[PDB]
Amino acid sequence: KDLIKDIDRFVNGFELNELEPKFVMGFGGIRNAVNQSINIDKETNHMYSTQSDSQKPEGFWINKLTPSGDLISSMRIVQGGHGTTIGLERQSNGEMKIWLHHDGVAKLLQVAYKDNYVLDLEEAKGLTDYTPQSLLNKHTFTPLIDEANDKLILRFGDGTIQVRSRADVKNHIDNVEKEMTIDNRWMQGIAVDGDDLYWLSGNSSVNSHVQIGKYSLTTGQKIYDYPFKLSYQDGINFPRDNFKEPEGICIYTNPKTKRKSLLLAMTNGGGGKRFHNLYGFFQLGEYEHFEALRARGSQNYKLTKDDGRALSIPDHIDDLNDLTQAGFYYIDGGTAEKLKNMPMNGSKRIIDAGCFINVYPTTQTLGTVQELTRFSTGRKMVKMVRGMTLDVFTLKWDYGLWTTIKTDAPYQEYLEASQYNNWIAYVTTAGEYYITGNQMELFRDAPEEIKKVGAWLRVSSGNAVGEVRQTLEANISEYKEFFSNVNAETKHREYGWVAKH
Amino acid sequence: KDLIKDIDRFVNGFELNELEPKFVMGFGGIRNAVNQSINIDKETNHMYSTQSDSQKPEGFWINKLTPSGDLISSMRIVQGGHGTTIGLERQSNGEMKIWLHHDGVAKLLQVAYKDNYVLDLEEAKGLTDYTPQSLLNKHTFTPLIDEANDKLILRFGDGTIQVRSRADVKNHIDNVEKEMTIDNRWMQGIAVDGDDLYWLSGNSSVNSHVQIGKYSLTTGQKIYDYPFKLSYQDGINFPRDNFKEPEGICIYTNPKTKRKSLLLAMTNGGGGKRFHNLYGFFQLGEYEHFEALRARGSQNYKLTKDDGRALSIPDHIDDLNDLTQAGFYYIDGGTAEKLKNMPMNGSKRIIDAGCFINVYPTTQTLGTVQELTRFSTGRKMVKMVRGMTLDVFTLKWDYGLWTTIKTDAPYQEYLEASQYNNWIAYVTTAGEYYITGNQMELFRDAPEEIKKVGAWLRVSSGNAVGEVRQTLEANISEYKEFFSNVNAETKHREYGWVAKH
Amino acid sequence: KDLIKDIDRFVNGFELNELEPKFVMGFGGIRNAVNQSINIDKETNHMYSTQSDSQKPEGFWINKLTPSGDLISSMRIVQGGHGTTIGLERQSNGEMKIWLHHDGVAKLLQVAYKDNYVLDLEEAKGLTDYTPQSLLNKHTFTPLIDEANDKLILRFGDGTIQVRSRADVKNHIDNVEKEMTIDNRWMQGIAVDGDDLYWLSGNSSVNSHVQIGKYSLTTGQKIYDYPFKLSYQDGINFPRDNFKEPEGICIYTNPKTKRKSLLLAMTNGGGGKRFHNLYGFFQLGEYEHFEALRARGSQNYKLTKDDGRALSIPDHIDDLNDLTQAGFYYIDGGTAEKLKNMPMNGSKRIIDAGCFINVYPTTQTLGTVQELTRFSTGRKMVKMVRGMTLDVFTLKWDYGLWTTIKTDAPYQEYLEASQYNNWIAYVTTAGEYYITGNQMELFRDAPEEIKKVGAWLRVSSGNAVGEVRQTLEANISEYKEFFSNVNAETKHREYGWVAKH
Repeated sequence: KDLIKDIDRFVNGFELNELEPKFVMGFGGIRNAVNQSINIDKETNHMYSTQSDSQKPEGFWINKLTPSGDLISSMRIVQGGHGTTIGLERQSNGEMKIWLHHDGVAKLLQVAYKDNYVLDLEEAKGLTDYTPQSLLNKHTFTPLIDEANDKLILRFGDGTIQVRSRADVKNHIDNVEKEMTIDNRWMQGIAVDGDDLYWLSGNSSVNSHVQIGKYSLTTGQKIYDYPFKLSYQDGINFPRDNFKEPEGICIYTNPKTKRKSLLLAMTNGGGGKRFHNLYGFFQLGEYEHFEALRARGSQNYKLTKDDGRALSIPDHIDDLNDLTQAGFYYIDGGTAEKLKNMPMNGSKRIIDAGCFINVYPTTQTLGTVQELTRFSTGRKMVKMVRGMTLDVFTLKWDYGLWTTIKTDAPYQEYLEASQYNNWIAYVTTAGEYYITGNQMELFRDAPEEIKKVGAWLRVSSGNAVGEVRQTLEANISEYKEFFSNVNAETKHREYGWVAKH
Repeated sequence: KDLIKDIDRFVNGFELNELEPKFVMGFGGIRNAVNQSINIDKETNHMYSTQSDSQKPEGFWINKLTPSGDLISSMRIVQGGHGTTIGLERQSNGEMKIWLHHDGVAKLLQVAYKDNYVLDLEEAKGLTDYTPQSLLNKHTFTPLIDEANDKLILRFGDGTIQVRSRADVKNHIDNVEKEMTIDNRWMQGIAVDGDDLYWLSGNSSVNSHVQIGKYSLTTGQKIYDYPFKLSYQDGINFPRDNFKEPEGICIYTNPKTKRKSLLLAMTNGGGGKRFHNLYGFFQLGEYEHFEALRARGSQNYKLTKDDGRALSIPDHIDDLNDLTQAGFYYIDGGTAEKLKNMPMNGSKRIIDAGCFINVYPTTQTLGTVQELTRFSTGRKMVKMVRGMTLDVFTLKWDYGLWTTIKTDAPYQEYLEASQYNNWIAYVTTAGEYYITGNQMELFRDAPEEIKKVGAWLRVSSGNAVGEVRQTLEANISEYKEFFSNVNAETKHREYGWVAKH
Repeated sequence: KDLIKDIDRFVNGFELNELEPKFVMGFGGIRNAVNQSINIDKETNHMYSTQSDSQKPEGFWINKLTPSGDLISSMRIVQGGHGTTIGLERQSNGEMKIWLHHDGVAKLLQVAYKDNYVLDLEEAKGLTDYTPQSLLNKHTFTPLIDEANDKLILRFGDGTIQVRSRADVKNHIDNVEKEMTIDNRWMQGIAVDGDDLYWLSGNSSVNSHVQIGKYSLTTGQKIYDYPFKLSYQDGINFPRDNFKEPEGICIYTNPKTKRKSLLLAMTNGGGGKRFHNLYGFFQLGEYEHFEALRARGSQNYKLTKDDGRALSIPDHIDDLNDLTQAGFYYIDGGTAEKLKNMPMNGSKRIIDAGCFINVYPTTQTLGTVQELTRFSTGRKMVKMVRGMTLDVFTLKWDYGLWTTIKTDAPYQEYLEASQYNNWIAYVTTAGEYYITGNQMELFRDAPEEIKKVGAWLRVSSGNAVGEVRQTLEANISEYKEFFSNVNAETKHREYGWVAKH
């Protein structure tokens, strides 16, 4: 007897104060401001939210969102009021209509939603009024809808709840089917599911607990108050910037399983940095409905380690040519010293330290780019990129030449003659380097005129025959500059240094 | 009596038309083309798909995939046909064999899977034939496997379904154990689980509903047709580029829980942009098996806000030195004006607008790079990077010098003399700037020869003693260029401007 | 009778060897080393791990982690020993205390956790000793806590398990409530839940199976051994770099649902590349508790396709101005040829190949940057960026000018005169190009002095009046260089080429 009454409660129960709140997904909105309301369109899985527009007579935005919380479009109700609650009613032709109270014209409206559209005041005046006959000159309410029973509920400032038939209001029929009274801490959201009414309250402080009160529309009295703690960025009651404001609730009934969820919108983050997170209370198995919706819009390919560390290259990779899989990698100096096919300037390995390797998300045919960033703190950071493509018939790779992204720091890119076999001609990678007087003496192809003094070395891009022009500018108080062409591959110098001075 | 028959159905039922389809994960494939089939290797959690090769006599690719849908390797069956279905049979030594019909040689084959391998026609001719004796000169079928019962099923073009024992076919035994007939809308997939046969149909149009027909192998007749709608990128029946083609099904039996799932492959996206998404119908609790597999391969560290906005820096961060946590951030102009340790050119804050801050996914020892991008629309975008490392013994950070990534726009990088205390020597960050005639008059260290005319200022990289060379090129119709070295830190000028003309 | 005993087992059972291990999330740690232990703080959802410090007398780190595995802070116990197990005890004021055995001072300690703090030896000597009276000169144990029953358990090297009351130890009361003996393969973790004791074993090899032994504290004997296989990066027993070491276990009791989970920490990856992954065994419905915690810290906005391919632009996008949604995109050469508002140098489309398009994660007001990377393998890669902002009142976009990131390769950026209507003045984008002798003859505004010979073309940044200076350096063995200003927009040349030689 009892074991079944326990299993049925756990499997089929939907008593709010017995359910655990769980994070569902984040969601957006056009405004850099807190959220206000949240609603689900059960026929599409679209989400709709409202936000203030922050204007002299307050208006609000309506945001149309993907099932994963991304912004599709927004609609502004100029001087429409706070937009505390709205009601969704999808029409037969697939167009969405929004039940809202336009405070500017003092009318209950059923507006057609339009993508990235501004509903100015002059248009709102010409729209059809659906305000009930008994509610003229009494415009202190906002509407919401009970989808399961097709009810249009009106919430009044003084705390009056009016349950009406949506079809009745659409047909200009004034009939109040149910009326109850709701009553430091003020209203943050309201949702109605049949006989059950839910009342969200709590302020943004970390010290203010979030609470949902459950009421019965037949009895008219409170069943219970349900305080609860949510897990934020850093855990329970540790939200980013110590801000956690409740911003609306809605009941969702799964069209297929007919089982229920109560969704809760929270805004976290500090001033000018607000972002919105959806939480929920679920019957057994219903969290998966929204997890799948989140997963569809999530990043499902791993770009970094789960703790924010860059990926490490597999142990079996001993050749940069084989690191063709997209991701953000890092290799330490030891690995950079041994990997095959690293960028060279003759005998010198250009990347002579640890290195970030950004392998681009690939083309549709698995082509990609390797972007290397030499990781040092005492020298400039070198950035180089090369591309590569895969032949889908031979399954062999073709690797392109290296492009250098120009970088410079207030410290020298020092050239040690011995590392280049004492050949300036080895340096054919574009960029600016410095040769000290001591090293100039050791370079075999240094210009005699400045054999014992330092100079900046500048290397140009290639010409049509694969040659690059090297320029030496003497680091002295008089103008002395030389140039000479070098073949980038063979390092053969075309002619001796030519003086410009 | 009834409450238990309801709980048991919900907990232990696996009736297809009572189950909700849920997105599972995306998955890849070597070809830039639609998917064709999908199968699970229960002993490894590997997935296998097939794709056309798009060649004159059609061949197909076999893709070996990770449990999270990433591509491990592929195998091409040159002129093997469409590859509509295949059968997986993992051998004892851990090698995978693929049951497939090679249309080019007109033989049912059991081929060893090889990574990134091309099975050309000459090799396929020397492979062992497993075509049943009664099926020679009748090669209009493809094979599939029922893992739970070790059956090898053959699907014929005319709609004949032949259920055979896999071991029998391997032993060259011709015995048809069961045969039934399946019968605008054509076949997109077939899966067999014991007595239950599933038949997938539907075309790529948004107006064509996806449907799975359930049949009984003992009765031979249809039990029911099950049409359903899937939730795509933007919700129910809103797939990217209005393309949603069904591309195969398979039944999965959990080796541990022995509970079942029916997985469904869809291809979305437009021409040349196809991508594949896995959906599923699950017994209670079985979705978690595949969610964990997706999660293992997903990006589990937050790089951006959930709606695509960049991260905001925490309110407690008032110093760039403290923003060492990986992620893609943005700070507005106000924050950029106040943050400590922002890049300077003397008294001038280089980033004089909003700024993107890319904090690299870190090294294994939590070293990282901060890449700043000044966000403007009327001026060029400045990009600068610096590195930093953490001492694991003292838990103190060491910050490196700033590297400038060279950027230029068809508009000037304007120098206002007052912002640099009227010292050109303050500008020691490498790059090109412009000084108007009016501002040259206000700079104290301007060259007298061009005191009243504008000029481009070019600042080089450092030399060995921390000095940088400034170059001024007069913006006039005659050649006038000067240079002078400046110490990057102290802004001390080594000597007066030296004319090159 | 039996159908209920089956449902109750499946719904309410927590028998370890009947549960499936599932990946939960990855987690970090300050050290580049394997993990050692894992524990949950049920009052915050924080996680705590330990790692060796790899020093001459071994110490260990304590890592405080977010519910999604990110590193909050770490605390080093200098010469504290191996840190094999620890016990969490959260105090009333919200501060965390750690039960640990400090091998350096040979004392059982209850240390206050401090963020990024080094507990040196001199401080550890002045801390209060909680070692039981009967355990002096017998310091071969580490502590752990059974949260549900407030027990402090001591594990000894010889295999002795001592169950004590935590409050007793805090009050310096020496009372052993339960003692049992546990007994190639050694201990990797231990967790106690009431009467149940769990013993983790197995080494890092792929050929060494992970195993948890379940014991009863009342009987003192083993109930059963439970070997199991985990799914790693590439599937079951396919971990990265063939390394899979078990690194601790803990029992978690959900404070709300009172249902249980057994969590297991694994370290994967090769030497110097270790990373940690959390697995778990769950009662029905309890996996969702940790999935929501992972999801809160995951990347929930899609930057790439699920297989690592870059995003494709929607078919309805025929204008770069409309690609304002964040993400990493790629367009092929055909699409780059047709898209409106691509970068131009007069009549020439600069991006004359496939192109990666990085649309930055947006500002709080949906401003973003488009970073283009021309994808070629035989030519240099061009990188250009522009910004754009959205007017929240008009919902119209403002697009900024293009910035060029300087790039160069050892091959030429070839200029074909016909593509620029035979006007060098068309090339106003900053950078270095090459004009062959043949093409110089075809350019109408080439300098006569070098009409028949090649030259590098260098284009500067703009000045105050929107003009850019073009420089031509003759590719000959004698010094010949010219300059001339051109208006970037109208391509009007201000004056003829001015010789520097």
